[PDB]
Amino acid sequence: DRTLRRMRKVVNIINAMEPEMEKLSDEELKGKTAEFRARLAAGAVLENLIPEAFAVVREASKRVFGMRHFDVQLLGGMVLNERCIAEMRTGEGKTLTATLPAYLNALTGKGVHVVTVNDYLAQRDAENNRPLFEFLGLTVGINLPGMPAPAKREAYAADITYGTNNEYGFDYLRDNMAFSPAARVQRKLHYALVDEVDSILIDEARTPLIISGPAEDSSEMYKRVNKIIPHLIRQEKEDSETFQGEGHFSVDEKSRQVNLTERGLVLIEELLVKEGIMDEGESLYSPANIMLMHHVTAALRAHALFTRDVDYIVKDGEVIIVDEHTGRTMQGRRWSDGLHQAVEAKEGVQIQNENQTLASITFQNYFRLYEKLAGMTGTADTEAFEFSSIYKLDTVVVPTNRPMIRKDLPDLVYMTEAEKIQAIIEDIKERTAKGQPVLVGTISIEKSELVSNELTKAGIKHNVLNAKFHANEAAIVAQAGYPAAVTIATNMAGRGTDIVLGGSWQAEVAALENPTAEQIEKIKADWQVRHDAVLEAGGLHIIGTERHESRRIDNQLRGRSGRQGDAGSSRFYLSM
Ligand SMILES: Nc1ncnc2c1ncn2[C@@H]1O[C@H](COP(=O)(O)OP(=O)(O)O)[C@@H](O)[C@H]1O
Ligand SMILES: [Mg+2]
Repeated sequence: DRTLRRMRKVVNIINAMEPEMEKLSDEELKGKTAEFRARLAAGAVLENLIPEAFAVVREASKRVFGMRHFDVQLLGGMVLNERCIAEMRTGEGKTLTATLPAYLNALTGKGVHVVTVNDYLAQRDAENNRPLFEFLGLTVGINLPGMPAPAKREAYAADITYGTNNEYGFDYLRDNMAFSPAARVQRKLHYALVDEVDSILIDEARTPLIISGPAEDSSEMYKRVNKIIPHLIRQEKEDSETFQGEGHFSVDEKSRQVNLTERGLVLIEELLVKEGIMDEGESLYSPANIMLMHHVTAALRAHALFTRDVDYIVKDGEVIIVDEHTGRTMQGRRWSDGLHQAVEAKEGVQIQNENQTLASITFQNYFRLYEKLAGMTGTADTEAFEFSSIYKLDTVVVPTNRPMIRKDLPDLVYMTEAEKIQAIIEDIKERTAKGQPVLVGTISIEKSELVSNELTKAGIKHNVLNAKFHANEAAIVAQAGYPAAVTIATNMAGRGTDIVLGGSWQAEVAALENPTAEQIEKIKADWQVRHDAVLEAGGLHIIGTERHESRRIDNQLRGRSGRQGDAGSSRFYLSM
C-alpha cells in the first residue's frame, strides 16, 4: 500500500514536532485553534495544517487525559480526514483517535458530526472527549432524542457534535418539514465521522428512517358529530309491522348491531344540518354526502354498542380495548373505520387521526448528503466493496498498536444443542478454576436465557447483558476481565466498553469517596497482580455459542479479547 507510506512520513514529521509542542504553555496551546483559523482566513487550506494540528491535539491529550496518541492512532486520524474507513481493531482507541480529524475539521467553522450507535455511547464519548476539546477552544454538542429544538439547535451550533445515526437522520427529516429555515435545527451536513461504521453504513444502509403522521385531519367531524348522539333516545326494537317505537334508534345485543329509526334520521339530519355539517334538503344516505354516514354509523356504534369499563377503558388518555376473556387490555391496538376515533371522541381524550409516512430517508442516502464522510470500525475490510460502490469510501487496514496474539481456536461440532451447551459449561468451569475470565456471546436473547439457566443449574455465578440498559451493562462489562468473571452478552450488548484484564481499577477508585494516595496505590498495586495473573492464565476467553449468518458479527465478538497485545483466546461451538 502506497497510501500508508505517504502517511508514515507525516507521522514522523508530527513526531518531530512534539518537542516544540511540549514547550508551549496551556494558554499558548489553547491559542492554536485561533492561530489555525486565522491562517485559514488568509490563504491556508486545511490539509496544510494536518501535522501541526495533530501534534497540538496529541500534546493536549497528554495534559488533559494522560494519553499520548500512538503512531497508529495518528495514522487512523489521517485516514479519517480523507474519504475513507479506518479499520482499527477493538480497543485500538477509536474514540480518542477520532479527536484528531474532528479537531482538524472543526477549525473550518462548519461543524462536525460524530455518529455512534446508541445514545449511551454518544453522550459518553462527548463527555469523555469534552475536556480535550474545551482545552483547545472548541465547544461540544450532544444531540439526544427528546431534546427540544432550541437545545438541539445549540448542539448543532457547537464546533463538534455527537449523536446516533437515528437521531441525526430524524432531525433532518423533521427539518425537511419546516415551514421556513428558521425552524430547522441542523446546519449544513459538512463532516460525518461515523463510528462503528459497519453497523451503521452497511447493516442499516437500506433500513429507512420514517416519520409517520396524519394528513387526513378529520377530527372536527369526529368531535363535532359526536355531539349529536347524546340527543338520540334509544328504543327496544326496529319499527316493524308488529312493533312501533317512540325513539331514535334500536340495538341488536344478540347480533351486536345498531339500527336507526326514521325519527332519528329526521333529528340527526336536522342536527347534522343544524350545527353546520350538512345542507337543507340533503339526503344523508345521499352518495353526495356519505362521509357523514360513516361518521354517524361509527359515532352511533361508539355510544350504542360499546361501553366504558366493559369493552374498553380510558387509562392515560388512550382508549384501550379489552379481550373477550376480560383478562387484558392491549396498548397498540386500534379500531378500524373510524370506530376508535369516535369512541375516543365520545370519551374526549385524544382523537387519533390515521398515521402515514410523511418523510423518509435511508442512511445510505442520508450519509451521502455530507460533504465529507468517514468511518472507523474494527471490522470493515470484508465489506470494502459496498463501502466503495455505495459511498465511494475506500477502506484502510490500520496496523494494531501492539501485536495481536489472541488465539482463535478451531470450532467444535456437537450432535445436539444440549451437548454443545454442556461442553461450553464444562469449558467455563475449567477456565474459571484457573482464574481465567470468560465472555459468552450469543446471537439472541432466547439463547442467552437458555445458556444462563444452564449456568445457574451448574451453580455458576454469571452476568447477563441483554443490551437494554447500555450504561448499566457497560459498568458490568468493564469488570468482565476480572479473574474468573463469567459474562453472557448478545452480540449487541456492551459493545464499545473496553474489557481490561484484571478488571477496571478506574471503577474501583470512583467507588471510594475522596481516597488518598496510598489507598489508590493499594488498588493499583492489587490490580497489577490480578492483571498479571489473568494475563498469565491466557487472558480473556471468548465463547461463541453459535456462528452468526454473517461472519463479521462473530469477528466482532472475538475482537473483544486480545486488545492492545494482551493474551486471549476464542472458540465457537456448532451443532445440528
Ligand atoms: N493513546 C492512548 N493512550 C492510553 N490509553 C488510550 C489511548 N487511546 C485510547 N486509550 C484507552 O483505550 C481504551 C479503549 O479505547 P476505545 O476507544 O474504547 O477503543 P475502540 O473504540 O477502538 O474499541 C479506553 O479506556 C481509552 O481511555
Ligand atoms: Mg468504540
